[PDB]
Amino acid sequence: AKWNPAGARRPVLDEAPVFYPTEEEFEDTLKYIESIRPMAEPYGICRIVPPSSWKPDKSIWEGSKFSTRVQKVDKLQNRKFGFEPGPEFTLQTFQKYADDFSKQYFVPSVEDIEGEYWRIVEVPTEEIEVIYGADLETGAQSGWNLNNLPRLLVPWVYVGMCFSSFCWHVEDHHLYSLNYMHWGAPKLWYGVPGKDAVNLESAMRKHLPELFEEQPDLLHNLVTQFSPSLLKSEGVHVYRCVQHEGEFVLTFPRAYHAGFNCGFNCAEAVNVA
Ligand SMILES: O=C(O)CNC(=O)C(=O)O
Ligand SMILES: [Fe+3]
Repeated sequence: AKWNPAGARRPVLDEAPVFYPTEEEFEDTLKYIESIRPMAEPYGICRIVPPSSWKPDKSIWEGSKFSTRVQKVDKLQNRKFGFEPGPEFTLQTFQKYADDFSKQYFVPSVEDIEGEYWRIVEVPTEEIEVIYGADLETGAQSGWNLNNLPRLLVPWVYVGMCFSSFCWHVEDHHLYSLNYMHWGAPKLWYGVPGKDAVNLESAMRKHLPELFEEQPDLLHNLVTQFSPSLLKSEGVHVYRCVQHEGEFVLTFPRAYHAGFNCGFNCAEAVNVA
């Protein structure tokens, strides 16, 4: 039903690296990624802010329908078999649903929302359910237009609202993931480097044993959130970054990531080799 500010459980984490390419570096997507890899790879994830140069509809906004799934945020980590289908929406109607939910639940800052999100997942006091559009199949000249990367695997669309989540997972086939936020509220990302994958899975098996018994293949299901604070206590390196609209997040082969949204937003991501 509503916010408890004093009950906040915001993770205390190191920030993932942020990159500010120049127009020249930016002119070659694949080449730029390659160049920052040595620096960014040990973190599993990184944020890329495009230069000023870079700069990318009623019938769609109001016309194109998509379906959603329902998430019980209070059950993502602690529960005694996943995301049921939700209503169909358009961007317009989804936004209004999304905006009213936040207005009533709570203008909070990103850190306010993040502290509340983890309160709901670690120590819930009520059922909170939320809706997201994921897996929506779409729908200069540079690979930053995600539709062009498979060339030089198809782009996928994500519509989020406050507290909607993407639970811990690695990309298929040790692929990179490149994610662009088209517009809307910030998305919180938590990343673990490939070399720490074993520590992460093992921390999860240790603390959520009964969950693994009934679902031996949890780690593939995308249905389980797990606190960075718990990970941190098991010696796992978790890095945070906050993605704003107009910004990319890049995930490295074999890196685990998870996160949630601070409000209504729209993003597109693709896998790259
Ligand atoms: O954007 C989301 O909600 C989730 N995206 C991913 O997990 C992907 O970019 O690797
Ligand atoms: Fe992903």
